Amino acid sequence: SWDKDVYPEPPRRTPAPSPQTSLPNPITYLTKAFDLLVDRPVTLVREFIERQHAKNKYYYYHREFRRVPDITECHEKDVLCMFEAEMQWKRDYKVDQEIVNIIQERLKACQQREGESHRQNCAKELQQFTQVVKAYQDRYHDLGAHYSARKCLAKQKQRMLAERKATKEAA
Amino acid sequence: IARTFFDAPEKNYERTMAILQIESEKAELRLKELEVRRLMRAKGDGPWFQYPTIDKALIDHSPKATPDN
Repeated sequence: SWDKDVYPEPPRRTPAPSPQTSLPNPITYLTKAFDLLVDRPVTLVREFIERQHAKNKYYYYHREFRRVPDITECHEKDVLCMFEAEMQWKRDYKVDQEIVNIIQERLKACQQREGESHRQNCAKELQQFTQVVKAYQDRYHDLGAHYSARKCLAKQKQRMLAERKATKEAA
Repeated sequence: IARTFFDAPEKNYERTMAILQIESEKAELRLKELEVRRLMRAKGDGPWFQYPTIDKALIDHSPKATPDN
């Protein structure tokens, strides 16, 4: 299964069925027929498949990457270190793209789960989405199709220069 | 598929590093060659662009018919 801390969900609160009439609803009868004719053979087949899988067990692992020095401590026109720095930067870039994807999935899940009170009950998810979108836009936007670590470093240097200059104007 | 046909990422990584080292050395050698050729064309003190002059082994140092020579 998945991890509930990365993908949060509130505990559900299901009301009890308290009917006010005498006509039997077909939903309960159809549900009982559903666990009779459908759920039992499906669960039996899954139990057999799980037994066959428990007969032969093997594992796989999540690949771990150690930290290589980045482009800020790389000599210019020294491809041996810049290649590793650029590979690390591209791996980080893909990881951040999936992080923003996770936050978008959280926001959509919150909206669908809350339904008609989504614009009040999903303030925290919207704030998290705004924060991660702002940081992604300040980190990776307007680079082009030929993006590299040097362009990102130049953009960050220009942003810090602008921030320092704007601080100096208002000091 | 990964065990039978595909190369490991580590093998590709180190092969790319070796390739980058080789072409970087070749490019620096090419730039040094262009600079050396320009300098030896300009000054002419090195082994290249040594256009021939007259060999001095053809001079006769024996006494001539006239002392003033």
